[PDB]
Amino acid sequence: TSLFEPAQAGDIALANRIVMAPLTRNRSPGAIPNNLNATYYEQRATAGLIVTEGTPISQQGQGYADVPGLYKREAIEGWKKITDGVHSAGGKIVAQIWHVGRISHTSLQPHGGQPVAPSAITAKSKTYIINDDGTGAFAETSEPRALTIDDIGLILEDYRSGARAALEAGFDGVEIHAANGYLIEQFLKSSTNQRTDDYGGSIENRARFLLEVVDAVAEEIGAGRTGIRLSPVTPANDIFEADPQPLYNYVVEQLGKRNLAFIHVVEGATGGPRDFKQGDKPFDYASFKAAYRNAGGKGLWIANNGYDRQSAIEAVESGKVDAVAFGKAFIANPDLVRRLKNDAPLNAPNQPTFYGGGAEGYTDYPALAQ
Ligand SMILES: Cc1cc2nc3c(=O)[nH]c(=O)nc-3n(C[C@H](O)[C@H](O)[C@H](O)COP(=O)(O)O)c2cc1C
Ligand SMILES: O=Cc1ccc(O)cc1
Repeated sequence: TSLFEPAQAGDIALANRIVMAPLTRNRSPGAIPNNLNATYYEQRATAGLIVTEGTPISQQGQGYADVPGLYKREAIEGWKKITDGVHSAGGKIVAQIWHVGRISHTSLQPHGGQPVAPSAITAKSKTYIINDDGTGAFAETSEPRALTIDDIGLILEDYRSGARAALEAGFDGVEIHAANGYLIEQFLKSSTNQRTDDYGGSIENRARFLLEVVDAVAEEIGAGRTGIRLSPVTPANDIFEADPQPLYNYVVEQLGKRNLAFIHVVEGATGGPRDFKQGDKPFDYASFKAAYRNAGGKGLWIANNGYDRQSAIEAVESGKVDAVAFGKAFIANPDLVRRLKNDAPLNAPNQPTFYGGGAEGYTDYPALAQ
């Protein structure tokens, strides 16, 4: 199996196994994708699969400024232009449906309310907010409110609508964002979940919310078009779990029963060391993937974090992974696939232009000279 050869992820056919990782860019003010966003995605449409930046299912689920959502009619219309452009270049694309949970700020919340979370525990994290004078800034996340079961019922509805919106927007499917210390992970991990109801305590209970979201999304659009991103040991957004193995093995066992399109795994600290660990024992990725496969899981296995060309080729050849997702490399390289194919040099990413702004450091990264 080669990195550059076609794959299948549920009902979604991919021209190759080079994937564009989801990348929050904060360039859709008013939660609506614009013409510049459409250009940015079109440039990268040679990717076998594009996973969009995080796109929240609600304003409640928004944690960062100028992030395109799926809850406005105008946003749906804006995404349709993005998906039409990607498809015209023969690409494929899935929306990363998002809910940030406690990673948010009152200024972004409806009614300036408290961000929502399974337990009222404030993250020591930061979000990207825009001042009235336009300047972007990083600010401490706000105090969260503990969700009730009714709140949870409402969020589940927002997922159904979100998924429905993505289909209406012309997306090939969705990736459920269950990674990087956001809402779903907040339920999953012990440092964020101190609930005493059916959503707290045991592994089964902590995974309950994740599985409801998956079942809700898949019911709406098809299991064959539903994927999910996981990050077993990431320290992103002040989150921690002492026993990731039993928890995460149990999760993929359940996902293995659900005929999903893909499992997308952040290996290690998100944007950090691949060999990061939480708790006493190092995470066992082979045992993890085995739990998925052994439960019957046929989803395409997409791995991410700190991969380069050679390691990506070897990862796929060995059969450890089915496909590789690149984040920063795809920021810097619209034509990343061609460059990898021909082993051409790669542009360096400009970290100061990751978030907010305009075309600079977004749509002005050069393609190869041809
Ligand atoms: C600017 C930037 C924005 C990101 N936004 C998201 C996001 O919205 N959702 C997500 O799941 N991961 C996001 N990530 C994480 C990446 O998808 C990926 O996990 C990380 O960049 C490590 O991959 P890499 O070594 O290929 O760059 C973001 C990373 C960067 C650098
Ligand atoms: O802005 C960085 C970022 C990283 C991971 C996510 O899941 C979302 C945003």
